[PDB]
Amino acid sequence: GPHMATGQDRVVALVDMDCFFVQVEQRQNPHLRNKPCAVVQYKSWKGGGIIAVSYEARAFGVTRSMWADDAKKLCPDLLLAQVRESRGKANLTKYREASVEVMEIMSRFAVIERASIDEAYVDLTSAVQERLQKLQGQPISADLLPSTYIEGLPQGPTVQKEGMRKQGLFQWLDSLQIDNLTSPDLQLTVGAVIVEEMRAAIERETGFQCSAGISHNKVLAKLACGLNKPNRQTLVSHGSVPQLFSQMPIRKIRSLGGKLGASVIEILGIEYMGELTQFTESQLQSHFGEKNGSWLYAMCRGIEHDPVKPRQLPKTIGCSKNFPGKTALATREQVQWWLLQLAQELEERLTKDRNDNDRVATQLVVSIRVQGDKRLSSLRRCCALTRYDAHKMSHDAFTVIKNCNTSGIQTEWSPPLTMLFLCATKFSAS
DNA sequence: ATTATGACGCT
DNA sequence: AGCGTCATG
Ligand SMILES: [Mn+2]
Ligand SMILES: [Mn+2]
Ligand SMILES: [Mn+2]
Repeated sequence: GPHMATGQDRVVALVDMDCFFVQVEQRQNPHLRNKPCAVVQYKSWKGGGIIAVSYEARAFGVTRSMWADDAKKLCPDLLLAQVRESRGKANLTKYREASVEVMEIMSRFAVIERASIDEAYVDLTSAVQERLQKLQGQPISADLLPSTYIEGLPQGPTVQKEGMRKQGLFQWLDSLQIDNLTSPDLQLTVGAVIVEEMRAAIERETGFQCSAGISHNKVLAKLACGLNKPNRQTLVSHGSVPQLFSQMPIRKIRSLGGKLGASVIEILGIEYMGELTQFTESQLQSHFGEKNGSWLYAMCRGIEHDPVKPRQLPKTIGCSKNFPGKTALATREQVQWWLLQLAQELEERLTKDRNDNDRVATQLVVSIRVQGDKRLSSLRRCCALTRYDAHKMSHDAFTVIKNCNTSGIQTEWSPPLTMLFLCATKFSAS
């Protein structure tokens, strides 16, 4: 009806860098460009663990969370780049700095929400209004959308990928009412024009290619971004949602790839997101809780209200290291030495953060895992963070965790520690 | 031994 | 405050 709100108020984009860590290494080392390549952490155990994979390597079945030795079985010519190691641990500074490069360019076009090291949501609503009032009813040319897919098109009454892309785009642009400055489809289209410009600026000024999704909210923008990777962007209109969701596994929607999504599937006896529409809001709230139920009721209709938060910088700065198998920490000197290594990296990153961003952290969170505990964190404890001093930070973390040592001998540490994590939180403008 | 993080919800 | 969940470069 004329009041059933349709969640079409906003234009939201999700920009995701393609195989980011790989692109950072390929920019630095041209020998790795346009090759099957992957980025690995460490080397000794099974060749190191892969954390990023070029699309050429993905064609061979290489994935993240794969040991490099196994990846080399699938792709013997796979090229590898190793993450920096400093103070005995992986150091991701190069990739954080590259991320800042990209986030600063995105911020020129609109306010962004840093969702991860390599992805940000963009609220384009205002930028779209301004570009519309600049165009003054002039139609949008396909030339303004050279890497855009329109999800769901072409449809109705060439065998090449780009030919299909252009056919769908032409169907979309023909149907456009470029006279209605309040038409949601037109607003999304102008949003996509802007995202083409943003992605062009990112590639020109960093060398990095990215994909993007443009829709009316964050969940649809994220889903859209994944439909045509790499180096492409996808527009998911409100109208495309019924068909898109009719065959979309529930786990593909952000927030539903874990336990909650499995419970939606099992409790309701469904497989696809579109099947959620048959339940009342009260029914969904009865199985999944007030918040999740309302969210699911709206999401399966393409509607979600989560705002793009104005936040370009991480809320937390943390340092973590696992000590698996034999490498678990069994002496107090071991535990203190590694706490100091982590605290030294933390101090360096925190000092750079305070210089760059005019803020200081005030809470230190210390997390540990003990051997035999299946939970990723066995214990989390906070203390005050009043000085950027690695020695103080590490002594405080030790003070806060030392009561976990069940060993009657203070020299020994039982049960051995399989993970240490230091996290600076609660920033204040400084 | 699937590693180093980061965000957020729950109570 | 501490724990759990979800994401995944
Ligand atoms: Mn990415
Ligand atoms: Mn990403
Ligand atoms: Mn990924």
